[PDB]
Order: sequence, then C-alpha cells, then structure tokens
Amino acid sequence: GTSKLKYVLQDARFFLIKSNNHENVSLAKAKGVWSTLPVNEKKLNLAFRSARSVILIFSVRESGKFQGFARLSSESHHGGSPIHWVLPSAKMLGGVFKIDWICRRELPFTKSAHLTNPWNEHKPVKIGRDGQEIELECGTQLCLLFPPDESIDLYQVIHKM
Repeated sequence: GTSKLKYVLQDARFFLIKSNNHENVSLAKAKGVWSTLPVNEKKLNLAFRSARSVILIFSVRESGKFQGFARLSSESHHGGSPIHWVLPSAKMLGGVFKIDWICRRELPFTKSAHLTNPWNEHKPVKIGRDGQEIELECGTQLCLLFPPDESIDLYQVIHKM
C-alpha cells in the first residue's frame, strides 16, 4: 500500500541530491548516511528543523535515473566513523546526516517527464543542481512514481516524525 508513504510525505520538504558516482549512493544505502558541501549542509539543517519530514531524492549523474529517496533522521554531525566517499578533498565536505531509506528502487527519468519543479523555472524535475529544492506537489508526485520497496517498513519512520 501507499498510505503510510503518503503520511510520511505529508507536508514534507524535498531536495534533489546529485551524486557523481554510484559508489557514493551504494555507501549511503548501506550505512544510512549522507554528506554534502557546506552550502547545502546549511540548507538541509535549516529544513530539518522546519518540517515534519525532509526527503532527499538521489540521482547519479549521467545515469538517466533516480536511485531512490530517504528521509533525514538527524542534522549534520562531525566526529563520526569516517566514510570512504569517492571524491571526484574530504575536508571540503560538511557533517554527516543520518538518513532512513524510504525507497531503494530506481526510477528512470522517462517516467518523470510530466513533472516540473516551480522552484527551478518549471524545468523537468530531473533537472537541477545538487541541493535544489523540489516544491511540495512535484516532490510528492515524484516519490509516488517510484516502484514500491516492499523491503521497507515505514512504521519505524513514522515514529520519528
């Protein structure tokens, strides 16, 4: 079903995350963590305190697809277990966010061609720099396009809200 998913997405904020390689998204899916440059770290920390759910929607550059989406469970923090990201300097990155995956399945851009993002000049939602915010209605419909991930139980997610 999709009802618990819709509950998690109610009044959420959504951000497009662009990774330059699959290895970083795989690390994020295995460890439940993400890290971004300071300019985006500041925006995500502001958003985390402002909204019931902040959703990161991931796309590997040149993959033609999204690779899933996750909900922030923390603000960024330093001093944790060092993550071996593939950098295309490690000191340039900000803190580490903890995330709970909502969907680990892929969605091809061809399936989202009808969704435009008002916060990026109404360009197709696939288009956007790393960190681009996706307006509520677009973001909700984008997440609902993904194939359901029957491996995930949103009961745990709902209780952190």
